[PDB]
Amino acid sequence: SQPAILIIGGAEDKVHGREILQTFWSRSGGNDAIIGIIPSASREPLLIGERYQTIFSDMGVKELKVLDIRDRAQGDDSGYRLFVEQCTGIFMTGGDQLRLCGLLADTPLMDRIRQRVHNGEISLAGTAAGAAVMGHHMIAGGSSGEWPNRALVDMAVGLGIVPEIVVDQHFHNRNRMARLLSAISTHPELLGLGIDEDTCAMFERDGSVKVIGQGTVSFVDARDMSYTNAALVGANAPLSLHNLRLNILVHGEVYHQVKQRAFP
Amino acid sequence: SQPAILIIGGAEDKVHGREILQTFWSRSGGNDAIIGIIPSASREPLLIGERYQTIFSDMGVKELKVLDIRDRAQGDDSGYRLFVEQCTGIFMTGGDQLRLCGLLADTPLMDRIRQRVHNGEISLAGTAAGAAVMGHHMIAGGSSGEWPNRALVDMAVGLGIVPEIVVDQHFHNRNRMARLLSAISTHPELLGLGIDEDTCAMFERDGSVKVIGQGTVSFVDARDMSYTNAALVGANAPLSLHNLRLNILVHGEVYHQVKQRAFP
Amino acid sequence: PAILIIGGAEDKVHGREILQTFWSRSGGNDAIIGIIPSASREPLLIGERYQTIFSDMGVKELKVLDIRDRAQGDDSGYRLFVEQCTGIFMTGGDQLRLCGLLADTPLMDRIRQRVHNGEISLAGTAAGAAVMGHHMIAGGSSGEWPNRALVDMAVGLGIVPEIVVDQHFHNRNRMARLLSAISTHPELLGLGIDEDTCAMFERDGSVKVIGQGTVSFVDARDMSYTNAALVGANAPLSLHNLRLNILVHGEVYHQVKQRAFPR
Amino acid sequence: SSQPAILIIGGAEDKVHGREILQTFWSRSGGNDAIIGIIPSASREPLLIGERYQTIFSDMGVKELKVLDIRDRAQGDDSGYRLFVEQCTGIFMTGGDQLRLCGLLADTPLMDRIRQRVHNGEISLAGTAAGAAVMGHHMIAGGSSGEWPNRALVDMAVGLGIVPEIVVDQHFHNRNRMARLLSAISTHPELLGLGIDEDTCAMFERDGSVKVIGQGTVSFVDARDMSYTNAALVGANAPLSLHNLRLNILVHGEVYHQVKQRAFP
Amino acid sequence: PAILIIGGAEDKVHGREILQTFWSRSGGNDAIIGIIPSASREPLLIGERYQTIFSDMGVKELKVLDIRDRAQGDDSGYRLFVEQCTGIFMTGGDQLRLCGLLADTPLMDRIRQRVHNGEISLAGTAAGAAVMGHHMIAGGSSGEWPNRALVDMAVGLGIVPEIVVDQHFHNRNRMARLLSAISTHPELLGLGIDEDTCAMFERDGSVKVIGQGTVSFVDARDMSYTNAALVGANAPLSLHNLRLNILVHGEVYHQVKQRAFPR
Amino acid sequence: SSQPAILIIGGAEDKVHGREILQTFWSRSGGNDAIIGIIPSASREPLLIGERYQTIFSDMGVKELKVLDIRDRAQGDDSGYRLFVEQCTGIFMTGGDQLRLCGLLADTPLMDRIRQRVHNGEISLAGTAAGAAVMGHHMIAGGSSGEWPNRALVDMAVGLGIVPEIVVDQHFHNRNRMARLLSAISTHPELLGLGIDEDTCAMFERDGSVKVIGQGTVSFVDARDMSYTNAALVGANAPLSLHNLRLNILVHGEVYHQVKQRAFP
Repeated sequence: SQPAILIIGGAEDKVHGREILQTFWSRSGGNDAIIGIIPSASREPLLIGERYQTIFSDMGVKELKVLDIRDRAQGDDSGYRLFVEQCTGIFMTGGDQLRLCGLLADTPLMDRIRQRVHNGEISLAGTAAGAAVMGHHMIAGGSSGEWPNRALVDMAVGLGIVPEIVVDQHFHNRNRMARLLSAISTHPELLGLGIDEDTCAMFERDGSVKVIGQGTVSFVDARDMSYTNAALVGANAPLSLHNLRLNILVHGEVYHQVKQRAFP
Repeated sequence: SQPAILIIGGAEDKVHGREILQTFWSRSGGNDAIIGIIPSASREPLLIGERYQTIFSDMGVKELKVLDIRDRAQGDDSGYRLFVEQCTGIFMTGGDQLRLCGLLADTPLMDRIRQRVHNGEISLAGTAAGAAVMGHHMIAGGSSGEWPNRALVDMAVGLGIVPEIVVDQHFHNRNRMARLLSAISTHPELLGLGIDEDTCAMFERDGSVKVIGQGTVSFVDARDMSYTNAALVGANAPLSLHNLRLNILVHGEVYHQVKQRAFP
Repeated sequence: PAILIIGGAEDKVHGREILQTFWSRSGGNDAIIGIIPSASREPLLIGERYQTIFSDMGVKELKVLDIRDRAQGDDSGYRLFVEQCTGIFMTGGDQLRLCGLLADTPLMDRIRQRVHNGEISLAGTAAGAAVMGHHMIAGGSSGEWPNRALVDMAVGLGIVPEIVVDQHFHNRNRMARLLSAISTHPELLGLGIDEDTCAMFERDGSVKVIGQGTVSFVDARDMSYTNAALVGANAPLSLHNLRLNILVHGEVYHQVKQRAFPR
Repeated sequence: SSQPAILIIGGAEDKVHGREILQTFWSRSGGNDAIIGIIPSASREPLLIGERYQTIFSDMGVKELKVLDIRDRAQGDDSGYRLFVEQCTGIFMTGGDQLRLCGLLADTPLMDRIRQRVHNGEISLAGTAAGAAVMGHHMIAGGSSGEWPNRALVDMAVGLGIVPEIVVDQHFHNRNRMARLLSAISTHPELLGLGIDEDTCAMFERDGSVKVIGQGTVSFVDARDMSYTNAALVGANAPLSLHNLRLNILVHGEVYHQVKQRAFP
Repeated sequence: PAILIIGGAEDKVHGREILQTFWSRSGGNDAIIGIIPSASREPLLIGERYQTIFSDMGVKELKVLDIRDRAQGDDSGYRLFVEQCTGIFMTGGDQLRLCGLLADTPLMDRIRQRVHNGEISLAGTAAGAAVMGHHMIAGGSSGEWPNRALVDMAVGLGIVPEIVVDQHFHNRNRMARLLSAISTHPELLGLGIDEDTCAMFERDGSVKVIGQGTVSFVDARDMSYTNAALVGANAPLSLHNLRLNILVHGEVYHQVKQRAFPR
Repeated sequence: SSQPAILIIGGAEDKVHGREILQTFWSRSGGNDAIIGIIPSASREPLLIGERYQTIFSDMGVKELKVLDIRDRAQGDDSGYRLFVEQCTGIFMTGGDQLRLCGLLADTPLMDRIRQRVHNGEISLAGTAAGAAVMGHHMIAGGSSGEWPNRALVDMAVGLGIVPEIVVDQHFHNRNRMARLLSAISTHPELLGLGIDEDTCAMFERDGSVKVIGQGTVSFVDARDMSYTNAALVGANAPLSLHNLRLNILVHGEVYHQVKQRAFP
């Protein structure tokens, strides 16, 4: 029941065993959990907030609240501030990652959530857009069907929960490898995580990353790159990336951030 | 003008500078070239054979012949045998790689082409389906939009021109990374080459691979893999692949097969 | 930063003027406030009440320092919070309970030090006000002339050692027990603080009165005579040449000048 | 001593044991030679309360007693009662309700003559409880406890003006009456406040000294050097401020000197 | 494997019986055939002609060993091909040219050795037939009685040292020059091979005749008398007790038995 | 020697220098005593060719010459010519065309008597070129060179049967006639083939010996011990096989002995 950060690739199971959502429930304190749901990424926040309210209520918790922030000023809310002081876990729904950042970045309520996560007090999960915002550097958009090039990926600032990574989501399902490689070419100091649908990278306080769920997490590491043309070529030109390390993990496998290596 | 093997990712430039096709022309002896065109992969062999006949004729060569093999028995042709004894280069067009192998594998005419290539006497190029057949192990088909799994990729036997590799083609254009990773999981001894449209991996006799053209070649190396679940899981289950080496190269860059490393 | 000594039953519903002042002096939106509900036998309920009020005003961080045994006075987590905080709020309940739990603990030593050094604000209401002096009124009745047996004297937390505090003062007719306390310790300035009233001690030595009622400053430092040394504990006390200043909202008692000023 | 005095008694005085306060009034009225009038007008049971004090003073031994049972203001004209006042050596005003006592006695010929004979030093005067409350010109007629000082807390009225420079409160600490006395002083700061406990007495001597006798305390509340009050600025229900008050709490044997404005052990 | 000695102008258009026999004895579809056009002053054209014929029949590999200077007899690439081949075909042209280019070269030493060891087949037509003996007819006319001056004797490649070959034999009336040669070397069996005819030497010592015309076996090994030692080069030669066998397609001359057999 | 003989001359014999062959015929015909008949019937210029040999033999010195100019087969009945044949010591048959010579002379009384007188050893007989070709019973009348042996190569006909056991060819090596002689022998293997060069002679002596005289060679082609031929099996244009032939090529001074079937130096 140790607090953790769950980075979920979207379209997670809401109907069957709900393994990823049950893990967030357990790491939030299970029957003792006080869980806040942030549906700000969505233009249907009532429907999506109610969906997760029903799921976590059915699992059994102490308290639930939808933190239904629709305008930056709605973060300035007495009940939401109190709830964040009391909570054991926060869940960020899908939608649009630029909308979620637009509404929550550089707000006192999000600064307090981030502080409580960084201090090891509460769990945080984000799915789809809620996963995309985890890095300092965020993939806000970008196509498939192209070789890697700077113009392929739309880069933005995320919420900086895990500043050393760049997240992509619905990863193999939407063929997003080239846009993630294009992001890593821009920021080769960052470990890239490409997270499939109904798959999760769970960050633990000891530096380990545990993979949970149906698909894969791709760890794309350019920290030992021998050469790139990135400095030499135009925005639409193909990128070269030499000596990348790739680790494709499934459920139960671990990537250790200190060791910079994966384990079965 | 040293003979080489050109593995072309499909949809190569036939109209503008024709850089890849001009390289094959030059490595076949230029104005002295005697070039055979094999359009067997295609169900429109007359049209596709004539297209390349016109291109190489315009560049200026000594002789051209379309080796229009449409049934296995049509390989048993006096003129085609003579031409293969005389030729300096062979070009295999696109179409369907299973059709091309169906018609040419385990035939004396293809055995003689392969011998003359292996002995360093003639150049060989293949585009699209003509690239796919270069390995001993061939990707005959497979979808995108999935995490890597054995069932994603259709494996077959190719013509074994370069037995140590597995080729994929139209690679980033058709989002084929997952099917190539699935192929390499099946055969981790083989270096995977994912070749984009209008891009070429040119194999030289010294072991170097020179990249030419518009896009990228992805070298996917599982020879130092630390772990895979491949032995443990079902045909439709996601594959894990730990400690892969990835090199994404562009025009002018080299992968050295002996050194197992890329250079700018 | 300031020390707010609050007479109990402060407004938690309307303008909340006294609690808003503590909020402001603790850094307002940037405040990091610890709530000590140790005086109370319902610490969860009373800690949640002030968590709700300070969250409504808006602060950076809150912690309920729920000390229920003296061993929690050694607790590294609570002691770490005290190093990080900008304000500490001590709730009502029973002042002997609060002192029993917190006095002569590392946690309270550091609260007292950070208050004395002018690093953090401190507020206490009701029992939390009573503990501010070195000498504390722990109990006592009304309806009697001043006599030592009327007042239960104890040791407080020594935040403001030169005063003796009484609280719910006119509301519970506590003047005679405060006079009885001052007879025991005439070197100490007596402060009798009404319900929903506050004596706010500033770093310049001024004491500003805030709220609904009065603060009574009872000064025996120039007393000409008392019978206190001569008489038993149940005997009436005489106290000659006391100075009394009764102050309302906006008025100031200056500790250096030993005199009061209108707004 | 048998020198006439004014005894201002805080109520519930000892009627059973040593009766020290009542014996002092007896002594200052001439002891065995005393001619004492009892005014029970404050009481709605004047017969019972008048008889109670008649029995006490008779037991001590006096020359003559009379209950001056005034029940209508017009009876302050009565020749019989006015004759007795010319003959008496002491007057005792019992407890009850101070507004009733003032209603019946103030600005009557009978009370004008008592006041004159007291001011001329011819007779002693004692009042207990309501009988104490009427001693000033300004009188506390009522008021609660359990509040901060405010003008609405205290019911001010006109007393008999025996000692015009003071305002008396009675049962003082026993009924927690300090806030109502402070409320009275706020708008009469020229007057010395005397808060007199049960079974305690402030005995005004002819030289200006005030001797405290009895079980409890007398509180002298002096706002004559007050530096500030908000009294003129605020409404009747608002809290009062009073800056630079002098307080003297005295016990048996101690003296407040009215000329010196100071207390002595 | 066999040695095909072909009398020139062999059928290249119809049944190609002689060339198909060489193809078969070289391994047919598995044959690795070298073509030596060195006898010819048009080596490219004649090498291409046989490349076309053998490609039409279908073989594994062809190489034209285009030796135009004796230095190419040292060439490692041609010498490597000779180690790998299953058959060698020597075209027409001029037999002195062919010997000038190939005799006493490492390349021809290894061809001769691999033929002698029974590893490869060898065929020669016209000039390529003439070079098969150690003693070679390089030239000479017709229309004369036998005399030494009629025939130009030279050294051949010594593939079949016990014979002397003549070619286009009856077509160009070459009997008198062959008799003149045998007078010089009566230990040697003379073979006069007609156009589009072949003497095929088998490893068992049999010689099978294939094709359109005749092979004349002219045997002076039992000669009773000749004037050859006594007379000048322009004098008529006498040759007594010669044995002559004229063979056609399907017939056999057995070298061990020294006699001919019908089909 | 002056012993009668049969001289079979291969054509183009020396008419200018030593005339060795023609001098041998002169000597064997009786030299200065010779009575020589010349048959120019093979020639279409019989006068010119007859006169040429008349001049040569006259220059050597003889008793009598006559040109037997037969131009029609009926003139083989002529009394004058038949008388001369009874008187003569030698007959010389000139060149021309062997079919013409046989047409005119064969199975005539004149030639029957010449043949009889030759067989009885009374006269010498010489023939050159066409005159040589007619000596056998079987005659080569024509045929080309430049081909392998085949029956169509040679034109076979009937000769005068002077020496029935041989088949003669003439101008032999000079006109490359070996293949046509082999073609003739293939289907008459009982006959000894004699291929006689220009200015060479096979001189048949009465004892069976054949002496070679002159410039070139005589080829004796003997298929009497032939082990096989395909001649009976194949068409006229097909190549002939001939196994186990014996060949003897003789020069001036050498002898072929017909009884021994062997040559001598």
